[PDB]
Amino acid sequence: GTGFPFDPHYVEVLGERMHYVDVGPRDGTPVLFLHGNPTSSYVWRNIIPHVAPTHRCIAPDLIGMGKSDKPDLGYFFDDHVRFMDAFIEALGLEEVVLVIHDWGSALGFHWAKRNPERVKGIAFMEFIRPIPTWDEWPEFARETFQAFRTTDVGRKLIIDQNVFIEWTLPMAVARARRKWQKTGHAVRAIGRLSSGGSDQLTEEQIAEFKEAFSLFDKDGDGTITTKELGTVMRSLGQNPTEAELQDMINEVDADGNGTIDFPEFLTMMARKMKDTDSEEEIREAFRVFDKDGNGYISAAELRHVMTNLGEKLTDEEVDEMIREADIDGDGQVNYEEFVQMMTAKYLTEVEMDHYREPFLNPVDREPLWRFPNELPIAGEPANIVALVEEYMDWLHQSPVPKLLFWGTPGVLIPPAEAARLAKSLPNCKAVDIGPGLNLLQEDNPDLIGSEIARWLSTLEIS
Ligand SMILES: CCCCCCOCCOCCNC(=O)c1ccc(C(=O)O)c(C2=C3CC=C(N4[C@@H]5CC[C@H]4COC5)C=C3Oc3cc(N4[C@@H]5CC[C@H]4COC5)ccc32)c1
Ligand SMILES: [Ca+2]
Ligand SMILES: [Ca+2]
Ligand SMILES: [Ca+2]
Ligand SMILES: [Ca+2]
Ligand SMILES: [Cl-]
Repeated sequence: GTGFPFDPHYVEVLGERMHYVDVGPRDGTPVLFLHGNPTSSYVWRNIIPHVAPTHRCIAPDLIGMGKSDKPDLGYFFDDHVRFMDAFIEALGLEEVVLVIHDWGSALGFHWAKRNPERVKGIAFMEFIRPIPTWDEWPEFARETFQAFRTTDVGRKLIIDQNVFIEWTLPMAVARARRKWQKTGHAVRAIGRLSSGGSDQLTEEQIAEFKEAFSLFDKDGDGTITTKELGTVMRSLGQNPTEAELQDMINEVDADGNGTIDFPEFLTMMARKMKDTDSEEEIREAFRVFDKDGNGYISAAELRHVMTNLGEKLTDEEVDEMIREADIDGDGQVNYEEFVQMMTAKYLTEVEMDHYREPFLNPVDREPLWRFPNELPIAGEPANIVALVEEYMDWLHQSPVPKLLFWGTPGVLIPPAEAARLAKSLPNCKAVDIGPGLNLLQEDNPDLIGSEIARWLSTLEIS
């Protein structure tokens, strides 16, 4: 679902105008959806239609974000508190049910603690809590977010280069697709080793092939040798000769040095060909995954090809790859599911353009940089850590009905953390949404929407 059909509404807030969705019946307790960084009310576009048939749904765009006004603010968390506090009063919301995500959940939890009699329920997912150590932060994103949290490299990355929109955001949905594509690329690379010229690749295409290259360059020295290619080719069951290995390398060895460096690998992976020969490569990769040739990639078959390509996947990681690929839910992966995994990103271009639209001007990207610099990680910043600790204490002692959504591996909320909270929060039901990183609304909106609407029917609301 890529559209945003909701009539735009605006309300005057501290001398600015804030945009919000307002759908559903007018009467009854309103359900307030709060988005986080770097999204907008667009993040709820596929959740709200499950709830709007029977409830008023209000989804603001944070100040400086979405379609809301963009004043010259520092956009600290306490800036957002001011505007969200005033937004709630401006709409005259006496009682609410909160549905909150990432920085929207800090907003909602902090507001609920201070107005506990005005909150009849809280549904939350991938929410802000104190991250005790950088060890609890996904390894693959540790370096980048540490770099985000500086005024020189972080601002150049986020503000000057729009990396948080163009890179972080499409990488914050889920993870299995990176592994499918890395191994599909390596399988197509094997084939290409065994039309006319090559494309010049974008910087985004080049990095996608960087992971695939690492599978062959076992020792990481930047070149693929006779012995490295033979190791790979060995595990796959296509066992060939040192003469075969050299001739294969020689066809791609532009500089004649006997090894394949990353630029030569790129030129092979950028070869031009008709679309139908591109399709034949993907059909051939599917047949490699589909060992018994019955038309479905089983979990056991996936384990074999992943090992034969040099991965060492836990059972949880295998299950994750299947479940992300399994559109029709039969526990296996047919050719159509394979194709989508290999050739599509988590967010369509139409979906990226909606997320991009508020931030086309670099001078408008301040909240994109300030937000990761506010994240409570390893005790910094200490005021944010203190504030979040206070509402987590409130949350542990409060009888408010709570609904927790979580995925694997998560980002803010690891599965083990979700387990802890599911047991220690009072009157809390927890729902496993399946695979996901931070944007769980882009992983399983139907379950989240369905479950929120069933949960609402049990509350003391009208
Ligand atoms: C509630 C919070 C919500 C949480 C949601 C997030 O949850 C997980 C999602 O993912 C986490 C984020 N990971 C990434 O964003 C992510 C993933 C892969 C890459 C990669 O380069 O391969 C990068 C990029 C990085 C990464 C690390 C850098 N370092 C090094 C050395 C210097 C610096 C300081 O330290 C060590 C510098 C980078 O420079 C980049 C410049 C550009 N560009 C654009 C335009 C020009 C320029 C060049 O080419 C296109 C594009 C990308 C990157 C970012
Ligand atoms: Ca090497
Ligand atoms: Ca070479
Ligand atoms: Ca099979
Ligand atoms: Ca299937
Ligand atoms: Cl953030």
